[PDB]
Amino acid sequence: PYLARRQNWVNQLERHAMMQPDAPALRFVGNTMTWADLRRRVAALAGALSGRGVGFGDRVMILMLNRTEFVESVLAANMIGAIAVPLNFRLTPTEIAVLVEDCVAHVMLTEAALAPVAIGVRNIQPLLSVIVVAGGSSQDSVFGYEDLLNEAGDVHEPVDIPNDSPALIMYTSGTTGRPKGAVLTHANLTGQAMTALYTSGANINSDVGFVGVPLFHIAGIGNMLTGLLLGLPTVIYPLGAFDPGQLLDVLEAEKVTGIFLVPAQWQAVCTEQQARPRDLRLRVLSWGAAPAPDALLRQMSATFPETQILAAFGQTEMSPVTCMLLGEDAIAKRGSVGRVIPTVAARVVDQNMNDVPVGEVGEIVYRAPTLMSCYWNNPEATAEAFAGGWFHSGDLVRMDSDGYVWVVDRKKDMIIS
Amino acid sequence: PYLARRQNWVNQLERHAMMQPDAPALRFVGNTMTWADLRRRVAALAGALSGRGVGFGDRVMILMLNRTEFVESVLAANMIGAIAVPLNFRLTPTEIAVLVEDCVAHVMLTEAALAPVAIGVRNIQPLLSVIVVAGGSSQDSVFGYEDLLNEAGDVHEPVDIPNDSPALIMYTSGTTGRPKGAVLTHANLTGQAMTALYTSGANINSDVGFVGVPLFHIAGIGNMLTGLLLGLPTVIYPLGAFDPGQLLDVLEAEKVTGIFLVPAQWQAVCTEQQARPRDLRLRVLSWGAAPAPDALLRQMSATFPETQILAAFGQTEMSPVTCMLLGEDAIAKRGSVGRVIPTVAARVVDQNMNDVPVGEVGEIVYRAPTLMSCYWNNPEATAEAFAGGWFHSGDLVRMDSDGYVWVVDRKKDMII
Repeated sequence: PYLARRQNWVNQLERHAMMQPDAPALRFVGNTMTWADLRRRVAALAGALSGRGVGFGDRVMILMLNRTEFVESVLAANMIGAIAVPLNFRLTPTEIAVLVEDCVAHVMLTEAALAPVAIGVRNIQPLLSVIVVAGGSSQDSVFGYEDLLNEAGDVHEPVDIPNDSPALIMYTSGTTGRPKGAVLTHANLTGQAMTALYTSGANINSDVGFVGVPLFHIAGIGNMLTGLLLGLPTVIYPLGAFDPGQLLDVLEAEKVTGIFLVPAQWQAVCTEQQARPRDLRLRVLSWGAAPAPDALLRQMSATFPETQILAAFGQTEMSPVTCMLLGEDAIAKRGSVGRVIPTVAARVVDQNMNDVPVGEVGEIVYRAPTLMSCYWNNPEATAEAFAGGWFHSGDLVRMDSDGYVWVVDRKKDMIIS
Repeated sequence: PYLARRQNWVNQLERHAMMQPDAPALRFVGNTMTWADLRRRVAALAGALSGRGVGFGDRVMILMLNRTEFVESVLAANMIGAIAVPLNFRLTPTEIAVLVEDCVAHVMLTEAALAPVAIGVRNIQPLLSVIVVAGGSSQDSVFGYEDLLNEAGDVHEPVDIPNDSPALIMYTSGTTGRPKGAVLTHANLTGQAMTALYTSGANINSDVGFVGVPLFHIAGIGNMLTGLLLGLPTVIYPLGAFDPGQLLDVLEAEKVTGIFLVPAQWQAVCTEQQARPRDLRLRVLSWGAAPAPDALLRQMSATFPETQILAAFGQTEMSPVTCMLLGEDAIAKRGSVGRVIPTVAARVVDQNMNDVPVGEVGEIVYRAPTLMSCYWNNPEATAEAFAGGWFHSGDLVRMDSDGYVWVVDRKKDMII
């Protein structure tokens, strides 16, 4: 459990397996995985990895779509002190091979659909030695996922994990030269879960989480923070074509209490819900990653009364959520990204790292415990990212008298592109 | 700035003074103290403190009533890395002198009211080399609080405070024999603030905190965690005669969103609020420290609709909140103290540290990061409280199949 005064989602998993063994932990395509089941599988994967040389600090690649084995893989790697490296599954074998060489990883946890990709990564980069395939069997110099769990299993020796220990390397999609992997400690992740707690809120007895974005993305991995900390079920939604009717059917059946959607998706869901309503238990609606028309925000409020509407901003692989826009201000301060959250310090600076007058445009820079530790094995990029003692977001913003942040940048047209 | 990835309320104070300097931090008898004002004063008291020879790890005792100078003192001591020791003001000078001997403290920050008591403690224990009084000038044997703030040192140079640094020493009211001072790190307080976040929730735009219980008590200083962390104002209510109409008037004017009250106090408030309603913005109602009859919870729900009703249990000087009873379960599980919170592991054991069968009575034992580090300079009692690898609360409980905790006890007679 919470022994040695540590706080991380591996200790959280143990506490939940002890206190509520048969409680729902993950829901995937209609099947429930309890905390006792998740802990048993994670410990079995951690024992199979530990028996193959994976030790404290080693890097474990993950190349999976949205499925339970993803969460099992992150937790199993962290359980033995290893660093999980989630991968964009749309990357080519060459692009993945470049990442393998950057963090020097010897193990990749993938699934059957992406098995030919991991095979190609090994042929390019022989550093990749152990490929485990979820849903596949042990064949072709590859280990079956279920085959490794059914081995000795739970041979995990209890590992002391300091909170400042690296838990994830989130490589940025910005391929502007040498790759940049943001290192996120458990303390980082805990503090980001805290931001979710004083914005979205929590109900210990009734909440049900939902992750419908890719789990390899920081937004997806972030929607697991609440469920793993508070011991609440999380619905993992398969990635596929967007379907408002099916999504609402699933939200109705799973009794989901909070979901994130982009504004275009919200418009599709609201028109479907206003036409054929589902008995939903939604408590909080989240939007972002696109501007929301004022008519849409009011349609959401009308389609879903008695629900709070939030919009987070600033989270990337390197940065946490930095600004929050609560539905009370989405109309008074429309077009804004909110105010800087109370666990983050921010300045609006110019090219010489000097503060601009209030209301003037500059780059927003951050100081917070929830910032990334560094870029993995890249002191030069890390020094540039933290130039002057503040993290550089690269966003031109403008802070007004009330503390609200307006992000200024030229809009994008999809027809031209 | 948030310094070197450190989480503590001194760094949050610095953060709030930079990002929202004119925002309200504390409210006390109609006076607004902004985050900038609180930073300026706390930094002045810390600069005054470090000048008197107090440094990292030293103990600064606080003997004050409910007052802005209480919070200023805690933050100022922690700002230089010192450890604050809030004192029960109802103690006698002899009893306080025993605590000055256990933690070996040389500075006591008090107020003009309790200043005669602080003098009596120095007469018994000459180790009280410095006594600073809030609300009084600089006498011959006492320093003035507002006079020491005029010579602001600006906390000298910035002090790096590890998250595992001791921040408070909370002595137990029990004190059956040798006194026990529970050491609480900043990580401890951070985790306890997290529990408040996922039970009471938070609105970082409109929430207004409230503390009416004594600030020296863990339940008092704990209600400060949310306001200092989230940058939200906290109303400090003076101690005195209970007046439900006066309290409701202040809750109406200050726009308080959450308050804790004892069931007997809720009964008076509900009768007053139903009789002469106020324009309240209450969002969360907390009760505890006494049983609540079935009718009172229904009245609280009817008097204050659209509000959540919560009851915590387990928080002592050594332990954090361990159980929560939400409003839906308060009647379905009458008399229960709730279920164990998700960030706390708990077992029910016998004298041999062996689990009892579910539903049977045993001592509840805890494992959590938010537990006390140790008893100050008392390794014997610390090992006794953590015997067998779990913290011993002393409470005998049972746990039913649904996980709800029932504390067994014996009701205290008022006439005897």
